[PDB]
Amino acid sequence: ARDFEYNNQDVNQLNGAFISLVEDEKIGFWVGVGGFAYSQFIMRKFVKSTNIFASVTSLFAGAALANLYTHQSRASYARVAARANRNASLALNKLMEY
Amino acid sequence: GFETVVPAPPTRDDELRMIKATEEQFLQQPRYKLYMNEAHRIAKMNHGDRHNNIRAHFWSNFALGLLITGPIFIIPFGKAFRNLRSGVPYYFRPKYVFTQKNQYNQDRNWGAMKKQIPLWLGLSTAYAYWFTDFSINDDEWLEKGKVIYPHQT
Amino acid sequence: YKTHLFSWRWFLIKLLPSVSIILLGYYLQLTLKWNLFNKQNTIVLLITLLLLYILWLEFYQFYHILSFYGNINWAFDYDEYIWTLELDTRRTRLANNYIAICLFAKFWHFVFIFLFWVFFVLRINELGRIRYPLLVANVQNFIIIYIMSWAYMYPWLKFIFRKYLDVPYYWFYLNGRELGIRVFFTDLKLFFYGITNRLFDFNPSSIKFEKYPFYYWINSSQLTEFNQYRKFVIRDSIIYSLNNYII
Amino acid sequence: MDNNYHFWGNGDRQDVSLSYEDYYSILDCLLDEKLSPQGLMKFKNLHEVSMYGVSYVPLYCFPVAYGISHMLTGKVRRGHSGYRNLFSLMSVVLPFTCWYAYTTPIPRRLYTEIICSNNADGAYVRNRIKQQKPGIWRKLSQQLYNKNFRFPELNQDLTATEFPLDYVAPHKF
Amino acid sequence: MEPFGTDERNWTHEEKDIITRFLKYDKHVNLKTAEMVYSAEVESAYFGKAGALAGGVISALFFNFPIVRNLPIIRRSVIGVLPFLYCYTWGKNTQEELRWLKTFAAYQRFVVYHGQHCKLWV
Amino acid sequence: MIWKYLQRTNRGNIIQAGLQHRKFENLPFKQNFDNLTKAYDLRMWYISNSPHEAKNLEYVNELEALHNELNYQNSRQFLFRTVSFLLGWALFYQFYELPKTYDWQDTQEPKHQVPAYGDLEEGGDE
Amino acid sequence: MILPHNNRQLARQYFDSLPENDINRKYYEGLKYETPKTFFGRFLNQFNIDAKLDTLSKFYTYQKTIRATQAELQEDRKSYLTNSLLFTAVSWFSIYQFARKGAVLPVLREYGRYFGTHRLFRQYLHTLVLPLLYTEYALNQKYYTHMEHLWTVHVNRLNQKILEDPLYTFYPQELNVPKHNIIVPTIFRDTPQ
Amino acid sequence: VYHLFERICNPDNFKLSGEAARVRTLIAAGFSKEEAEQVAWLQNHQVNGKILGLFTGGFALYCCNNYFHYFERYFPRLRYQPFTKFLAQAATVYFFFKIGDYYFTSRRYGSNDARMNGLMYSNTYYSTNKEALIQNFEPLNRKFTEEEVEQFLRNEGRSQEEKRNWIYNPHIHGSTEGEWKADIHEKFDSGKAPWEREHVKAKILETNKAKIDAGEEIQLKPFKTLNHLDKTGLLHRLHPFIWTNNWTLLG
Ligand SMILES: CCCCCCCCCCCCCCCCCC(=O)OC[C@H](COP(=O)([O-])OCC(O)COP(=O)([O-])OC[C@@H](COC(=O)CCCCCCCCCCCCCCCCC)OC(=O)CCCCCCCCCCCCCCCCC)OC(=O)CCCCCCCCCCCCCCCCC
Ligand SMILES: CCCCCCCCCCCCCCCCCC(=O)OC[C@H](COP(=O)([O-])OCC(O)COP(=O)([O-])OC[C@@H](COC(=O)CCCCCCCCCCCCCCCCC)OC(=O)CCCCCCCCCCCCCCCCC)OC(=O)CCCCCCCCCCCCCCCCC
Ligand SMILES: CCCCCCCCCCCCCCCCCC(=O)OC[C@H](COP(=O)([O-])OCC(O)COP(=O)([O-])OC[C@@H](COC(=O)CCCCCCCCCCCCCCCCC)OC(=O)CCCCCCCCCCCCCCCCC)OC(=O)CCCCCCCCCCCCCCCCC
Ligand SMILES: CCCCCCCCCCCCCCCCCC(=O)OC[C@H](COP(=O)([O-])OCC[N+](C)(C)C)OC(=O)CCCCCCCCCCCCCCCCC
Ligand SMILES: CCCCCCCCCCCCCCCCCC(=O)OC[C@H](COP(=O)([O-])OCC[N+](C)(C)C)OC(=O)CCCCCCCCCCCCCCCCC
Ligand SMILES: CCCCCCCCCCCCCCCCCC(=O)OC[C@H](COP(=O)([O-])OCC[N+](C)(C)C)OC(=O)CCCCCCCCCCCCCCCCC
Ligand SMILES: CCCCCCCCCCCCCCCCCC(=O)OC[C@H](COP(=O)([O-])OCC[N+](C)(C)C)OC(=O)CCCCCCCCCCCCCCCCC
Ligand SMILES: COC1=C(OC)C(=O)C(C/C=C(/C)CC/C=C(\C)CC/C=C(\C)CC/C=C(\C)CC/C=C(\C)CC/C=C(\C)CC/C=C(/C)CCC=C(C)C)=C(C)C1=O
Ligand SMILES: CCCCCCCCCCCCCCCCCC(=O)OC[C@H](COP(=O)(O)OCCN)OC(=O)CCCCCCCCCCCCCCCCC
Repeated sequence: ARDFEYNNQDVNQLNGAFISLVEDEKIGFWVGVGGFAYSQFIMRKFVKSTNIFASVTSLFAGAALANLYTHQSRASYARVAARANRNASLALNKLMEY
Repeated sequence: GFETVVPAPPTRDDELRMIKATEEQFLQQPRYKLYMNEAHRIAKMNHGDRHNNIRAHFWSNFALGLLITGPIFIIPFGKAFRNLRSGVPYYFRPKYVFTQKNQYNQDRNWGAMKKQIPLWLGLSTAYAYWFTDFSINDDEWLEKGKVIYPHQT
Repeated sequence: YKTHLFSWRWFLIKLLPSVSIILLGYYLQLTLKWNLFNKQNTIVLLITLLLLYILWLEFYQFYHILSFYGNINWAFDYDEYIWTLELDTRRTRLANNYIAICLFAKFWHFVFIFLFWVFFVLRINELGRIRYPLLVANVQNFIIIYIMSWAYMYPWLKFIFRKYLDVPYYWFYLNGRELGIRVFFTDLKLFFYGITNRLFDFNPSSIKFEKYPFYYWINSSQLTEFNQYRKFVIRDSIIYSLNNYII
Repeated sequence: MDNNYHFWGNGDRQDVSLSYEDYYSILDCLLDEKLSPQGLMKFKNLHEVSMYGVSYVPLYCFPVAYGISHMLTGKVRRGHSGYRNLFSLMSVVLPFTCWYAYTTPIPRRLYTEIICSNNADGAYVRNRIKQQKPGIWRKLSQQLYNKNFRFPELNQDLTATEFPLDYVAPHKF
Repeated sequence: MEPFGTDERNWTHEEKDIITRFLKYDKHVNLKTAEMVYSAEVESAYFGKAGALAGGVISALFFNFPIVRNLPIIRRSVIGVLPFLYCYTWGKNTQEELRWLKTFAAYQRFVVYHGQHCKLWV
Repeated sequence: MIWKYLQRTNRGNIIQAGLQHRKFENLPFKQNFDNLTKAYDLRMWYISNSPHEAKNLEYVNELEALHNELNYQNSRQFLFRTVSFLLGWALFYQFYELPKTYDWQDTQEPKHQVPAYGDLEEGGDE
Repeated sequence: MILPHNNRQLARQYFDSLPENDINRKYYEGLKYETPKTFFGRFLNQFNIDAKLDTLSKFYTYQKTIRATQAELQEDRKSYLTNSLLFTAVSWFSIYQFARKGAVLPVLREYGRYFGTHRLFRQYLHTLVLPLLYTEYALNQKYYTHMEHLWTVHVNRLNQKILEDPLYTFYPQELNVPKHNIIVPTIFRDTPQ
Repeated sequence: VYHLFERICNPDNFKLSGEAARVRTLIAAGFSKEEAEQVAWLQNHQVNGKILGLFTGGFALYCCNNYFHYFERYFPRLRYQPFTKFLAQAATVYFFFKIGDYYFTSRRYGSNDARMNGLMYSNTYYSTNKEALIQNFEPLNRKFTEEEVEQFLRNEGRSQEEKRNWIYNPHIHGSTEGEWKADIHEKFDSGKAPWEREHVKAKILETNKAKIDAGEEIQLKPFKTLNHLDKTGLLHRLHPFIWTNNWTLLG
């Protein structure tokens, strides 16, 4: 049976964005792990603080580093997906309006 | 594609209504906007309005880029003219005119300016083109060239 | 479709000797301040030999161009079973004739500068030393002839600047788009990404079959569809015959 | 990530990348009668972009060639005095930089739309490139397979009942 | 009637031999094209041996040249055979170049005659 | 505090730059292009910014010799680099397989090689 | 390209001639082939390239792609083998001459740890063995993906039970059908219209 | 670093954010442009009370924080327990929050009079919209049938600006010309929804027999939020405020 067909242009753009975003996500996860390790090493060696505070700071530093690395692909995919979802919703509403 | 139903020829009352609509559109046409009476007059005016909106956005972005890139790129870039690559401070190197530059740092300041101003303008226009959106007046399939008559509006 | 585009990969190798000559001339000019006539005879003779080589190449090309206009062919008279030589005129696109005239002018100019160089070398040999006026005059003659050597590359300029001419006026409302500067700033980014991907991302391999003959003469079939040029039926038949002969 | 991702002439990092030389070669083995009006419009837009892009490529390559020519001349910057040698030697250096740039493929939304379209026009262009331009199609198919595009024309098709017509380069399964 | 572009494969020796034999002995070709190929062959056969003979003579002279003669045999023979190698390779290269250029012109004529080029018509 | 970063200019952006001491602290023992050009720049700046006539004229005399020496060094550099570039170009084109499989449609003019109009070109006469 | 009635089904003939218990028989019955995904599996499969090529040649002889692959692989084997032999000969000659003159490259230990073999002998052994291993590895990497794709196509054909000769198959002259060159145009008749 | 610079210096960061964010989010979710606007209005009205209460509590704390210190005369617990003072401040903030929430979200029923409708004296518009939505909202508990899907696909090019000229080709439509014209008029010209056709309803009942046996009612018509939400109140026959409108509703 026939079914709603999405726009090929949007499909291709989303495919490219998704590939880039997956590659980023992976590399950025590794970068975040490395940044957490480095922040923990620095805190335990040069910073006079409690272990809980040092660990929290290291976790936040790693998360921030990963987000900085992966923001470009995440933002690009977010905007492309938002546009595609808006277009699909408008088309489906126009089709099913009664 | 499919064809719509063709209405029967208009009556005199319909003709009068169309004439009144065309008169109203002509009156609404701005005085300072010079567009010739043609089938594409309304399409051209809409295109011009969209282009004016894009122009406004582009010039705002260009002004913002001139404001921002200055302290960030051009001014630090001018720190490279403090000394030559040999380590000696900047001194004038004439080409054919041995201009007298007795004024303090005249040579260094002018040499830095000659490269900073073009760099400033280039970076500002790059910022404008990067952060300005042309979506409003972009037509990939050129479907906005359809003629719109004054009475239809 | 007659665009007349010549390959730059072929043009650069042909252009090499002239730039070599001009660079050697500049080096001789610069070194004349602290060098003697006997030592610089090496550079003078190298320049002379390079100029002779370029003169031979120019003469060969000029001879080919001038001999084009004489159309000589062999016609087989079957009644006498004899081949006979026949001469006829030529018909071709006038652009070819115009560029032939331009190349004739280039050849005459190169002969002139070659005679100039011969005169200069003979005079310096007689005098016993080189002089800046004549040396620099010869160097600038070499530079000018190098500039003129690009005469037959006008098709690229036409190919670039005819698509700008064919663009209609913006307000005639044919397409309502102007993307010059936009395309410039977008192509900056596109080239940046392309270069980064080329030198850091996946690059498809260039390996190919180098031994099997006529391997890449792909005849039409279900895999390649049948949307080829209509008269490629003969090409497909010839490919089939060649494959049969190979096997 | 510029603010004009909608623009057809624009491109993305992971979009299909095609060289200018490859595009001009592909233009040779195509017929307009066999393309739908939408495909013809796509090709016309692509030419509209390429008209400016090709002319701008040497502009992009100019600074690199200028620097290379200066380095070849030496470590002395003599301004107008050295223009003759700079531009006589740069007349061959800049062509090399333009050669590298043109051989470098660049992504483009129009390129990906034309090549990877799942319609009759896409199939026609892919088959024509496969048949009349095997050398270009080999690289194009390698790129598509690496970017997770599946078509019957690809040499890397693992679900095909017919043998490939070209050498299959090594890749990860 | 073959792929065009930088990524394509240059003509192979076997392909050139097959094409020239086809032009020589095929029925679909025209008498003028066949005559062109035959003239190419006959007029190119000379250089292959002319270059070899010139190289032999030059190498015979260079063996007894002022310095080569006094050089030891290991250096003498190697240095004296260089002109022969250069002339022989030049002769073979020019023979092949002339023959292949004229055969390719004949192939172009055949393609135009049979209308096998997608962008050529009257 | 936006003014403290926008309207406040660094002292180096206004006051004349000094001499980069690290550039001369340690130098090679070779009278090479680097040392020659360093001395040339030093003398040139001193001539530009000094009011002492006795030292400038001798500085001019020394600077002429420095210019000659730098010209010699540049000549050597130009020779070496140009020869290397030419040899590399020649070797690249010797070992590079030049594509000899380009389209030859341009060289063919079917309507011109065999005159399509035949005898109608000469006068007509119909 | 070959019409069904013009197809000689040489692949089907070979399949019939094959034995009862065969991997091709199992594939025809419906056994599915999946390329190894682990490093150990790929390393094991690296040595099966020759057998796969031989069986594919036996099945689809006269196939254009298979014939081209065979020719290219044979030429590559010859070229790599001769290059390796030349490299080994040159290295051995150089080592012998320099050892005669008293110069030995300071590579490898002077004496063996277990048998006390001399550095010269071990250098000869390495020069002989290493290039052969490198040649084998290079050829296997070059041809592994191509061989796997060809084998996957063959297995898919067997599973679908398509034993007819594939596309781009050119039989010899004996099996090539003659072309009828006798054509008699129909008698001309004035159109009634 | 180029992307980081872009993020920092994007002009959108300086540009003030608008109210279109909710509409865009709802459109991406699936609501139509009008439905998105109505839902965004409802959500904004619901949250405005809380935002205003928080702002009022903050302003009250800022202006009259000394009241907590003054109260120590009667409640020395504030003086001798700063934690108690902090809890009292939090309680005051929550009190303002709840007052605002009551003002903007509580039913606060009032008369439907044009003289005071929309003045916020009563939360009539919000109350009526919420009641209508909650009462008439019933998710479609079916699966769209093949006929409905085909009609939705066929509705790609339909437009009410100009009626389509339907042409009967026997070789692709079958049946008779009159029957085909009647069916086409029913499907498209009449505007009748696909689920309102008798055979479509029968197929729906046959396919959902299990739900019917379990006792669950099948909703033929999917919920239309724009048919029950109207920020202006015209749908619910709420009289517009006189001084901001130049027309009257009968009621
Ligand atoms: C040197 C020292 C340093 C100081 C100086 C700075 C450096 C030197 C250059 C400065 C002067 C540049 C020219 C004037 C531009 C501004 C004019 C103006 O203010 O009037 C309003 C006028 C109209 O503005 P608008 O209608 O609002 O358009 C903006 C909208 O956003 C819409 O945007 P859009 O993208 O749609 O573009 C709009 C435009 C787009 O139009 C086009 O498409 C034209 C360009 C097409 C592409 C290029 C083709 C030609 C080059 C081919 C190269 C081939 C190479 C060879 C290849 C093969 C061989 C290797 O079309 C129009 O709007 C219609 C008018 C087109 C006029 C174009 C001709 C302008 C020059 C002539 C008049 C002025 C006198 C100039 C004197 C000489 C200056 C050197 O401005 C424009 O021309 C458009 C905006 C241009 C960008 C901003 C420029 C800011 C100024 C600083 C720029 C610094 C340099 C970096 C950028 C490169 C130059 C642009
Ligand atoms: C597929 C087979 C291919 C065969 C190709 C042909 C060449 C290899 C086989 C040749 C055999 C006949 C040679 C002539 C014999 C003449 C008589 C004689 O005196 O011998 C000459 C001479 C020994 O005489 P020598 O005077 O005593 O000299 C001793 C010097 O230390 C030796 O010093 P060196 O100057 O020779 O230098 C040390 C040696 C490097 O030797 C090492 O010590 C490197 C060790 C690397 C270990 C890496 C991790 C291994 C992890 C476990 C793997 C398990 C097996 C996995 C199998 C996977 C599927 C294939 O070479 C180098 O470092 C330079 C070459 C660069 C490395 C390339 C090596 C490629 C080997 C390919 C064949 C491998 C066959 C494995 C068989 C199964 C083994 C279980 O033999 C050789 O030079 C051939 C050595 C072959 C490899 C020996 C490996 C021993 C360590 C095994 C560890 C694992 C098992 C431990 C078991 C413990 C008890 C339960
Ligand atoms: C935020 C949104 C912004 C939107 C955009 C706005 C843009 C700006 C546009 C502004 C345009 C102006 C709008 C003004 C609206 C005013 C309200 C309105 O429309 O009412 C019309 C009002 C309609 O009210 P209604 O008839 O009750 O109908 C029900 C309502 O429709 C609806 O009733 P309901 O269902 O809601 O509730 C039923 C009932 C339920 O409620 C009750 O029962 C409440 C009962 C107590 C009253 C309210 C609390 C009072 C608390 C004590 C006082 C304040 C304490 C704090 C301060 C200290 C004070 C000492 O309420 C009533 O009984 C309503 C009676 C009206 C008075 C109470 C209304 C609240 C007054 C708030 C005053 C403070 C706010 C500022 C001033 C007003 C706004 C400008 O029309 C009249 O009643 C006028 C009829 C006139 C007939 C002709 C008279 C001829 C003259 C005869 C006497 C001559 C005397 C001469 C003396 C000479 C002596 C020498
Ligand atoms: C007297 C005046 C004479 C003027 C004649 C010279 C005009 C030069 C015009 C240059 C235009 C270049 C357009 C290139 C378009 C390429 C399109 C394409 O697909 O790319 C594949 C290109 C062309 O490849 P191809 O030519 O092998 O393509 C094969 C296909 N056919 C057969 C159709 C040609 O790839 C290359 O090989 C790279 C070529 C780059 C050439 C760039 C030259 C730019 C100009 C440099 C001048 C320097 C002078 C010094 C001073 C400079 C400052 C002023
Ligand atoms: C072998 C060792 C013993 C000692 C050898 C001594 C070297 C002898 C060099 C002789 C040089 C002759 C110069 C002829 C100039 C005229 C050329 C001409 O008109 O072209 C005709 C023919 C060309 O005719 P053509 O028309 O077939 O051109 C072919 C064109 N291409 C290359 C595109 C296929 O010349 C040649 O074949 C080559 C000419 C090269 C010219 C180079 C000039 C500068 C360098 C000269 C050599 C310097 C060597 C110094 C010693 C080095 C020792 C290590
Ligand atoms: C078929 C092929 C072509 C056939 C035609 C034959 C063409 C023959 C061309 C010969 C050219 C010879 C040029 C010699 C120049 C000598 C200059 C001189 O006197 O030295 C001044 C001086 C010589 O200086 P000096 O360096 O010798 O010494 C100066 C004195 N000291 C050193 C003490 C300070 O040079 C200069 O001033 C430098 C610039 C020279 C510019 C020369 C321009 C010549 C223009 C010639 C035009 C010819 C037109 C021909 C028309 C067609 C004819 C058919
Ligand atoms: C143990 C020995 C210690 C020795 C001392 C020296 C130690 C040096 C350690 C270096 C660690 C480097 C870690 C890099 C982590 C990158 C994370 C990441 O993805 O970020 C990408 C981002 C950019 O992201 P993006 O989105 O633009 O793109 C990232 C790349 N792609 C596009 C592929 C996704 O880069 C950063 O902003 C990183 C830096 C963050 C801020 C901290 C900077 C600290 C150093 C500042 C020095 C300034 C000196 C003065 C400069 C003056 C200039 C005029
Ligand atoms: C795809 O990516 C993108 C694009 O495409 C590429 C874009 O176009 C754009 C468009 C927008 C843009 C703003 C363009 C961005 C362009 C960029 C970043 C490139 C241009 C960058 C520049 C011009 C900056 C160059 C300047 C510098 C590096 C600063 C140099 C400073 C130096 C050398 C300092 C030297 C000073 C000293 C040593 C101090 C000396 C002091 C002394 C006292 C002297 C010594 C004295 C004594 C006594 C010792 C975007 C946003 C983008 O993301
Ligand atoms: C979450 C669980 C964990 C525990 C936390 C529980 C939180 C409960 C809810 C919020 C409670 C808020 C009150 C907190 C304690 C009291 C804070 C306070 O001191 O506020 C009064 C203070 C008066 O100012 P004062 O410094 O005394 O100046 C006198 C000048 N003569 O004025 C102020 O300093 C202003 C206080 C404002 C309080 C919030 C009001 C709501 C709106 C806030 C808008 C955003 C404010 C951002 C402030 C950023 C500051 C860096």
